[PDB]
Amino acid sequence: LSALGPGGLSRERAGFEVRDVHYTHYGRLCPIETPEGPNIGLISSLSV
DNA sequence: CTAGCGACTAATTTTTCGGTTCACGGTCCCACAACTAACGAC
Repeated sequence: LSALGPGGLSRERAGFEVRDVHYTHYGRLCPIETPEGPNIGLISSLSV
């Protein structure tokens, strides 16, 4: 699940808040599997 | 010291593509321009 692309955010425009883990990610977005770098938090993985 | 002896080259034609013409219902920071409320002078 990518937050980037047409109609989405940009790496330069991406603040810290969108990259963190929300309490609503529980069971929907994995709080572990994210890229380690400039794309952290902006690219997430679906939960099982 | 000398002589006898063992088929290629030039001229003319023809054809496809391009040119031309006609032309109605994100963030943070540093400057710059307004700009206005208050302050002072005639």
